[PDB]
Amino acid sequence: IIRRSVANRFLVLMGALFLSIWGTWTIINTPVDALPDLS
Amino acid sequence: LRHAIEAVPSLNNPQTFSEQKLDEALYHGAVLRVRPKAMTVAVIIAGLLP
Amino acid sequence: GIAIAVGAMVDAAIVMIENAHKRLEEWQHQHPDATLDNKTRWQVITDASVEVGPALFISLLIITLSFIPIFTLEGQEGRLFGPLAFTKTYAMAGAALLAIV
Repeated sequence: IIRRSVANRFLVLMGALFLSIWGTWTIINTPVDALPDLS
Repeated sequence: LRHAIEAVPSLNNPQTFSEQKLDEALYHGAVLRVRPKAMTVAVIIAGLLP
Repeated sequence: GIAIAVGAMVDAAIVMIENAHKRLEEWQHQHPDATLDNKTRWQVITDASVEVGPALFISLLIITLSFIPIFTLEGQEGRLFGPLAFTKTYAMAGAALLAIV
């Protein structure tokens, strides 16, 4: 399975280069709070 | 160590009355792995300390 | 949940990294130094990753699944440890998918 991913080694980078840019975006946007509502 | 036991002493078992023989694989199964072993427990506990 | 999973998720990335070093340490003692290219170097990397690879994946895969039961928690206490269980599970399930790909 690992050997398939290394094949298209650019699709994993480009995929990754987005998983980080996009994630970073939705990280700075994620709403803040102190505790999960517990009530 | 289940790996180093199949590979090296597996062939060296037919001899009866020979335990000190096998211990070699066990000792080996504990040397190369420590560098990783320590290093995982190292981080597992390291980053779990803060 | 993330703060807890971090130490766990990096340690399963390194086990491959410290080892490939050793499968590159092997080719050293065996063959000539100062010369190697992609074919042999990426194969020894692929090789380095596959022998001790799945057991690390299963280790991480064993970690995420084992913790799941705290989802079983009820009422108030469950709402608390709910997100702690998700984020942990995602990070492990994250690094796991990361370690392979």
